[PDB]
Amino acid sequence: QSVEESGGRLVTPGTPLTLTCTVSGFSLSRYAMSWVRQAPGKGLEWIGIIVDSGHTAYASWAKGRFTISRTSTTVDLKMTSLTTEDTATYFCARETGGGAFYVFEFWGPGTVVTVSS
Amino acid sequence: QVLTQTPSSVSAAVGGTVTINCQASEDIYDNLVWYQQKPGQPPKLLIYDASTLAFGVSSRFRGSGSGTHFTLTMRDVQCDDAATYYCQGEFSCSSGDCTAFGGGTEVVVK
Amino acid sequence: NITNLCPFGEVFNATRFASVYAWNRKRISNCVADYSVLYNSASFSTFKCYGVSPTKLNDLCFTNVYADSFVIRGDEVRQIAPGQTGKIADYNYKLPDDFTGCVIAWNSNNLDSKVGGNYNYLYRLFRKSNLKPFERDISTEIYQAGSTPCNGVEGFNCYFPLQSYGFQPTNGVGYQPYRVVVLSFELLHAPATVCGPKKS
Ligand SMILES: *[C@@H]1O[C@H](CO)[C@@H](O[C@@H]2O[C@H](CO)[C@@H](O)[C@H](O)[C@H]2NC(C)=O)[C@H](O)[C@H]1NC(C)=O
Ligand SMILES: *[C@@H]1O[C@H](CO)[C@@H](O)[C@H](O)[C@H]1NC(C)=O
Repeated sequence: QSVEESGGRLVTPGTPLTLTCTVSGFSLSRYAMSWVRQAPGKGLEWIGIIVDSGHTAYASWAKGRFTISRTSTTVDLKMTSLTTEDTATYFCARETGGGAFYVFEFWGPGTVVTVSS
Repeated sequence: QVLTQTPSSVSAAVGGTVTINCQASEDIYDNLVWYQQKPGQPPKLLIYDASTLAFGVSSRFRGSGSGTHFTLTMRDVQCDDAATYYCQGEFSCSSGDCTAFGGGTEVVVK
Repeated sequence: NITNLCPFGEVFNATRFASVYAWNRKRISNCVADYSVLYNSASFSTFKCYGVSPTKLNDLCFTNVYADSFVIRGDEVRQIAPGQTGKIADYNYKLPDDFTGCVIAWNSNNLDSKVGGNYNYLYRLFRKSNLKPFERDISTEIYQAGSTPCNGVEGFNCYFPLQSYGFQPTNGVGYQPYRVVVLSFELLHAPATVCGPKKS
């Protein structure tokens, strides 16, 4: 079970960017992937989660500008209208087993998305 | 909906013990987990259900508590335990926002 | 020629389960009970009994059988046991210390949970005193915590006793809805009628 993701880029505010997290070594339709982020030197933050069936949930502080889509092997996330405080590091986390959500036992190496001019 | 960790920073000698407290703004039964994040590395799952040790972790880390007050204490902290720890727990759904993370605490060993 | 096989299909899997605060009680009597199918069924998450072991349930023969059904949160199943203190145990469904019988529960996330949130399940948060075992409360009088005569006018410090479950598919196992059916057996000064199917 190895989880990796990529897509970190330098973009101006207000430009959409896509991060794709690729699974490896297991069946996606059985475990739920989630996205978390942390600012440089600050605490963790939660972004959203997508259950195995396909239903998705988000976070209130995000206000609903993110979108998590599922497919064969690409648990991607897309943002719209980025601000200058979104410079952070993002991870995609796997689960332990069936159900028992929000355990986050497998993590990707991490990617950094920076917003500047 | 709000998670609080105290104290923010704490230090102890190698042959010593320290306590970490993480309180929840709502009743969450025993659904709470801990993580350890070394600088620059992804967090590792230490304890889930607040009293069960994860696979491959040492037995010098123990957790307890139920309801709204939880406590994690490390016994005989080595120099390899210098990292930051976070607590996470479910929080119903519609009522709130599924899951939130705590502020985290920093541990340094002399 | 074994006859009058006792159905249990209208009780174990119906199309409408009652709320926990108004748990439905259906009497089972004049039945040729067969618990072998219940034991051998692999769809039940928890099936463990007090007083009578599940192995020999087909032998001891009882005068009457009472079955109660309700739907509760996934984690709160632990509170349905003799001598247990909790929230639903103290306010919704209280079991006696010497309870005889057992409970059968299984996950029901595929029917009782909706994307927009199933809001047809309730559970009481407030009442004056702990209720004695095997009691049902239905009245919706407002649990007052202020000084004034609340008169039921909803507002501040006149708290509503009943709140709803936000059953949604995105929550964890500990929050998924569960359908719980408890079988209670008793013996009293009457001929025994409800018991096993013998064999031949
Ligand atoms: C409702 O419950 C009854 C048991 O009380 C189920 O009957 C058995 O179901 C299992 C699994 O579906 C079968 O393997 C058995 O063969 C059934 N019994 C008989 C005598 O055939 C019934 O299936 C349940 N309803 C539904 C829709 O599954
Ligand atoms: C009992 O079952 C046998 C099985 O073949 C049948 O022949 C017989 O008619 C049945 N008896 C009654 C009374 O139904």
